[PDB]
Amino acid sequence: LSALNPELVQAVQHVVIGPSSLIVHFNEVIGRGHFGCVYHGTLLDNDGKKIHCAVKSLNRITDIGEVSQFLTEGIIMKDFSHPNVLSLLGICLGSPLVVLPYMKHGDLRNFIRNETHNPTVKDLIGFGLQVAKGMKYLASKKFVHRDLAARNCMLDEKFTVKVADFGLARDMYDKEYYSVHPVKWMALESLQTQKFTTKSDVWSFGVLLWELMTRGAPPYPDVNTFDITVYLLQGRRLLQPEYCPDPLYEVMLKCWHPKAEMRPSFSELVSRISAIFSTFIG
Ligand SMILES: COc1ccc2[nH]ncc2c1
Repeated sequence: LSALNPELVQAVQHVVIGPSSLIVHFNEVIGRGHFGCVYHGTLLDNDGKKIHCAVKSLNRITDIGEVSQFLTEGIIMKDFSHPNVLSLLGICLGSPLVVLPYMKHGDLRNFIRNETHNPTVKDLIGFGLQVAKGMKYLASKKFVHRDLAARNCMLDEKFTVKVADFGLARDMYDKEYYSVHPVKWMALESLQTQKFTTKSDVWSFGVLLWELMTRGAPPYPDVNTFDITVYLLQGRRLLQPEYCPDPLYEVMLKCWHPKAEMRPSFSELVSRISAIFSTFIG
């Protein structure tokens, strides 16, 4: 730690959580290991209010050059705050820690697949609108997500949807095994060139909307990941879900236009989806 550059240490101070402000419960994981080494924790704010948090231990960080790049990503991500985007509460410098808000209802895909939960069509469209608002915020900061899908959004105690799996919250599903070891959400040009843009996140958002309206059905279940490019080049697309309003399906189809410039912006998506949501009684 003494080997850290002083001007970088000064710059990261506003992101750094002192060890006396955080109680990490390394004896209890969140989501029974289905998110890697993410632990329950308690963060104390300046007023002494207890904040339930999710603590990720970054064990892949060894050298001081990796620590320094981690400090920078902490600095950049601390400026990303929106009601529909998972915020960074801070970082702690054992392995460096990432401190995130605790999400009571886990990932959005599991939530909508859960037989015990009964979201209405209106609630589902509401989740999509919240995702569009979070992406509208990321796009406005020129941040390209690259892995937008229902499994990568979370729900808090108030059922507020948060776009996750980016910045320091990335590799959300990276699990470590003892002996073992997103093409169906990707825009056609991303499958062809391996390049990602905000217009390719729009494509992914269209797929996420389809997941919401089918209550978490897997897209293209009968198509091999290799065969997806040819399938899309033939002009085939995901079909309209049973309980999906026609104007909402039109919005999905616009997201999958082969010309990236022809797809709506997240701003237009927020506009169009908010108008659709407002037609519903609740
Ligand atoms: C970065 O991975 C996670 C995983 C589960 C989580 N629950 N609440 C926050 C949170 C973050």
